[PDB]
Order: sequence, then C-alpha cells, then structure tokens
Amino acid sequence: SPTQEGWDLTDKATGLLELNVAVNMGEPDNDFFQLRADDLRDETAYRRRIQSAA
Amino acid sequence: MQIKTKGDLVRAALRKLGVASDATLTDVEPQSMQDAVDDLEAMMAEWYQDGKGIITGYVFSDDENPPAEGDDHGLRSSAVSAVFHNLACRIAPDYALEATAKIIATAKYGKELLYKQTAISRAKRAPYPSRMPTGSGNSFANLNEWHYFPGE
Repeated sequence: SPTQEGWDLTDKATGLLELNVAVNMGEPDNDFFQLRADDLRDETAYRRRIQSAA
Repeated sequence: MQIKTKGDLVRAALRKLGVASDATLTDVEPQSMQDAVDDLEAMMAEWYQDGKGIITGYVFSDDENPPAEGDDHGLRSSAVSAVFHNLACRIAPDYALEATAKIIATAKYGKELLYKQTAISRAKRAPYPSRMPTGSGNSFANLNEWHYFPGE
C-alpha cells in the first residue's frame, strides 16, 4: 500500500492494485519402451526396467 | 591345386571326356571352350539356388569382364573334382558322346560330398513350442515369471 503525509487530501485519494503471477505445465516425461515376444532378454529385466524408469 | 580357373576346369572336363589333352593328340578348340564355360556357369548357377542350394564358393562372372574364361573359379580344393566331373557329364551330349560309368559315379559321389557339410549345418532343431511350460526346476524362469517358452 502507498502512504501520503498531510492534512488536506482533496483529489489525492488513490486506487487499488493487486498484481498476480501464473503457474503452468510443460510436457509429460515418458519411458516408452518395447517388449519383443520371443526374447529371453526381454522376458527377464522387464521389471528392473520399470524400477530404473521410476 | 593346379586347377585354378574356369578354363582349367573346362580343360579337365574335356580331358576326362576324351576331347582334348595329350593322351590323344587333340587340342582344345576355342569354340568348344566357350560353350563349356557357358555350361559350367549355368550348372553352378543352378546348383547355387540363390544361396538356398549347394554352397561351394564359386565366383560368378560379371558382364563387364570380357572373357569369362581366365577368371578364378573361387572354389575350395575339395570341390574341383566334383565340379569338373559334373561338367564333363553335362557337356558330353554336345559331341554326341556319353560320359563313362566311372565319370558318372565320380560325379554323383562328388556332388554328395559337396553338399554333406551344408546338410550337417542345415540339420537344426526348432525351439520349444510357444505353448510349453518352462517347468518349476528352471529357477530363473520361476523367478522372473518366465513360465512358458517364447516359441518360433
């Protein structure tokens, strides 16, 4: 708030002001990955991959 | 091996037949050599069915090189006898001849020997069916929930 000093304040009344800020969002962060059907290396480790993704 | 070119294979085939060489005074004629080189190329291109047939290391002539004769055949040491015996058999009908029984037998033996190692390599077993359990003895499979084999 502003503040004046004096006795007579004719035509010195101020107004009100209230600024603001904005918060937004960007883009998702993904871990898109694939699982080949016939793969031992894909059958194993597809849970360690989830942990590493987390 | 002293047999290192398509012309060398053709000379061996003609000598086997009895059309060239020094056992008789007859000499190799260029028109009878070009035809035999054509027949050899056709025979090996038929045997090597785009890689799904008999593998021998033969190197196929390119249209750029003027004489197909003169090039190395590219075979191994153990393919030469089979190749030129079968060539003699193939080119015998041109001279109204007939390859002798010994040449026919050697050609059969050589072709079979040529395909033997390829047959051994191609004798392979398929993987387990996709509808087949891994069993509870396979501890790693029971761990990462690999209850069934992949298949294909």
